[PDB]
Amino acid sequence: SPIETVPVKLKPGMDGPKVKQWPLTEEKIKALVEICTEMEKEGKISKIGPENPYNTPVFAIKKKDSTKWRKLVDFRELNKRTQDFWEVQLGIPHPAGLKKKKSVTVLDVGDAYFSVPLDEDFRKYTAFTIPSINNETPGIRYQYNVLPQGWKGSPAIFQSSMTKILEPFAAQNPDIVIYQYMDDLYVGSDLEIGQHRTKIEELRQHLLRWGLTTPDKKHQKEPPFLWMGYELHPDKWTVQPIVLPEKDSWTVNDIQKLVGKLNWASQIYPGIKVRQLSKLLRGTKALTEVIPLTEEAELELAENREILKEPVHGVYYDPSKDLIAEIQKQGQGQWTYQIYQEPFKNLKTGKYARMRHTNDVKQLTEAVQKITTESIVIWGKTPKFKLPIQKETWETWWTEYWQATWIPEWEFVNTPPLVKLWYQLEKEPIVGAETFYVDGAANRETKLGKAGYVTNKGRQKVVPLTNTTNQKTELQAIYLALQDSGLEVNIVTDSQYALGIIQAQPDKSESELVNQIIEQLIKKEKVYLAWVPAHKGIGGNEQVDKLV
Amino acid sequence: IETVPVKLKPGMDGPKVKQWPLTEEKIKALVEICTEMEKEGKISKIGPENPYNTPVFAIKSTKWRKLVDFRELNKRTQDFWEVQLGIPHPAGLKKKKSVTVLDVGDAYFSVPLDEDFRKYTAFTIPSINNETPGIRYQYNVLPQGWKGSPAIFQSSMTKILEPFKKQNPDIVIYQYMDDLYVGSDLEIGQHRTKIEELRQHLLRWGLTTPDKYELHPDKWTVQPIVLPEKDSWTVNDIQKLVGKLNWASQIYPGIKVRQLSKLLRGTKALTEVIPLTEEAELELAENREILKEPVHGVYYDPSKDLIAEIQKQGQGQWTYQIYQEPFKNLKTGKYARMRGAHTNDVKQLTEAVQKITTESIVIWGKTPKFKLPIQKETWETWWTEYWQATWIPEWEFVNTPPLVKLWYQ
Ligand SMILES: N#Cc1ccc2c(Oc3ccc(F)cc3OCCn3ccc(=O)[nH]c3=O)cc(F)cc2c1
Ligand SMILES: [Mg+2]
Repeated sequence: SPIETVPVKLKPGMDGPKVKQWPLTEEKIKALVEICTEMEKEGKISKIGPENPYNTPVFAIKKKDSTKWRKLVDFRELNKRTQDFWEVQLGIPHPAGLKKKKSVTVLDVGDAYFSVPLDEDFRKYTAFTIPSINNETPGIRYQYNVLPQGWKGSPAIFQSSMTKILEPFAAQNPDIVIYQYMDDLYVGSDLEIGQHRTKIEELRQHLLRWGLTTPDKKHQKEPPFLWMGYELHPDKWTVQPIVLPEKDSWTVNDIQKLVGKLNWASQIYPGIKVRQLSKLLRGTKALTEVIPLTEEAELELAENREILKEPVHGVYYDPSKDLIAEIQKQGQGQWTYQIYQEPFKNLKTGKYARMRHTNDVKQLTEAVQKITTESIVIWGKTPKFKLPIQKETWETWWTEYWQATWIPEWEFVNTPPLVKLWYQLEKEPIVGAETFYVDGAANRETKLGKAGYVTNKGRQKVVPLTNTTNQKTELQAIYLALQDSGLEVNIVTDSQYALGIIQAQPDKSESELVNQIIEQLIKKEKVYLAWVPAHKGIGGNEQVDKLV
Repeated sequence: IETVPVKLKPGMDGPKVKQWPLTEEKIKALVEICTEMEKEGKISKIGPENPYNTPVFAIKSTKWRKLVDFRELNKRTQDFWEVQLGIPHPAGLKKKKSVTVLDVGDAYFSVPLDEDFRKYTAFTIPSINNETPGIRYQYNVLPQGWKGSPAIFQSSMTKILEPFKKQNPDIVIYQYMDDLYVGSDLEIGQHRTKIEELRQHLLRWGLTTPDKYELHPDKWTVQPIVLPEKDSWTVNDIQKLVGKLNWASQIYPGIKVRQLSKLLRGTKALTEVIPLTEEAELELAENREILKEPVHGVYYDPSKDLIAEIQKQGQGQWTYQIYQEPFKNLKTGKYARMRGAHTNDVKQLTEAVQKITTESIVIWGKTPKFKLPIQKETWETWWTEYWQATWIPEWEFVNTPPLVKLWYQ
């Protein structure tokens, strides 16, 4: 090949791989010779002298039980010693970000790696040896002239080689769009079908001039294109058919696969939920352990089965039209969103869920962040948001919130459920309201505890608790004060834990106690929570500590 | 001239950081800028045999400016290039009355970079939706943002500055990265004319400064803690007071709250007005007096990194503390900003971070690691919008909210 080679080094302080060549059966050696003679005939490999001190294992494997064999070289020992390269493409283009082209062609190049030469000085490190029968004769020495399959450098080097090869044609054809990906090229254009096919054949001839084969017949792939779990159709994109298995028993592996398929499907099928099914996966135990399906998980899975009944599709992107993203709440801390330019067509869909006390507004903002990141990645811009929240609500939240938040352009969309502030603590103490000095305490060993309160009106109470912690008693005290007070109450605690949890103003939690506390807070008119140093004998707090 | 050889720390490989996704606008700006820089020889395109990577961003003016995040490369080079070619830091810069910051980055672009080091300056212009692998460059000359650049240009800078220095022996000049900090005690007018004299001097010696920023570090001090002053006091007020004083006892030993604690002996309502006694008022007086004085035994440690904590106070105000060990504040302060139908939280936070970082540079000659009150991804998304600096401090994102919010107000 006239292609310019890329200079490759071994890792500093390392030498070429000197690895044993273990004997093979007669047929394997025969097939190896049969293949290597033809590879040598095409200049892909070359026999070498006894001077080469390195070596690399070689195996022979049948192909799908067929006539032609296949040569397999384990370069894992050489790969350790070769330098690092530019990291190859991590992610892939998302169909929602593609733009409609009147024509799209798939061109797969064969012998992609063997069609690109290897740096000369590095070729000696890829040396391997074909063994002889019973070691009665010297082995046949060989080395690669081109990019070996399974070598560390082959993908990146082939990538840059392809890019450099495409540069001229790309220059002489600015109105056509070529996408590169592994062994494939994807060429789109708005040219008329005849002109487009002409340009395609032109490209094919160019690539062939650079030694790269490409389908000669009417191109092997036609729409729809089954690509990376996607179905790419001329005017729409969707996912490949999802199959949800029917089983009486479910292991960790099966649930993981299921959550996989559901997540994968969630990018275009609106409403998919995975919280309850992945909540089964909290157990980090063995992958073969059979996990019993809960009722909530069963209901969830059933609802997903209902959603996946009829197929749904996504459209392609139009730069000339606005980019809109709308968010809806699903109730269980789950959120779903649609990204679209048109009313009945989604560009794509998605979900957000908060893992590891929180409130709706904060979660909403987090979702907005996720969608913003995704939008930037896919289309290179940020979407206009449609959100179920009042301006006064969100402003009230972000003003008094301890973290700094970025609130983008958004308009109110009145679609229940709505995000609102269910309750709000008083900023100043309440005149004409009873003052509950509360406290709670437990034993780290016996797990026996007690929570109580003392009020300025002379009212006192102590409630015993079993199987608890200091924290849970510290919350239980506040809960008690809330239970035994009027619509307006001044609570005073020494616990900065409890104060912290409550001042965050959550509307949901994975703790039933906190949920009850939240219920009480919603049911109240005014609630002022104050804090004082424990064991400082301030008074008011001392009697409650003495009690419990 | 022949290039200054640049070596890494033994055992350390080059930087391999991910490139952040960018808006189409910013990507186009970077493509433009890098096309021009490639045209001028400053950078060249590289192959797949270059594994290293350094993030790039686009900031601002009405003209897009490119900003390289060389933090990683700095930790992998300058840590041995603050030793070898290190730049000393004057302790008299903070004592001057007026300090102006000049941009002298454009100098570095004249000087070539060590051939064997260029591969570590690799950066990637990203593509939208992973369409193309990305445009890969490396620097051929001294890059802005790299701490090795002003270290290599150090001698040249000294040589150019020497005449002006001789004509102005009372002016302090300290170079941090791409910036020249010029401090004097002169009158504001005389100061600005002097800065302009330095501008013309530098310009007629071949150094352009795109200024065609004023600080006052003589007023900078560790702010004293303020106790609430009220005519009458309620139970709640005395509770907040005793609490705050008890918190302050972590810093000032000698704080007593017994006389104030006995004042709320009975279990009373939070809105009940309580008169102050003799022992109580005397205790408050003694506590205020001991609180007015600065802390004893607080010194800067050159072997320890600086830590900056910021907390949001609302109403367009932020408060910050700079320390090295807990409750040993080297420098506190409060950054406030006029809204004027302009500012939001992230803008204020960013400007705050820049102000704090500049103060930190002026005082100690290095930057603090911030604990920022903001969601990580939000910051990583929008921090480049109001960033006017050329350096980038280290940062991490605080998890739990502070209950100590009103204690710094
Ligand atoms: N196998 C495979 C395969 C085939 C086409 C692809 C593609 O295609 C495109 C290639 C270049 C371009 F400019 C625009 C494309 O897609 C715009 C959307 N679209 C898509 C398919 C179609 O039949 N019609 C159509 O309008 C873009 C892409 F990332 C990956 C592709 C992978
Ligand atoms: Mg107590």
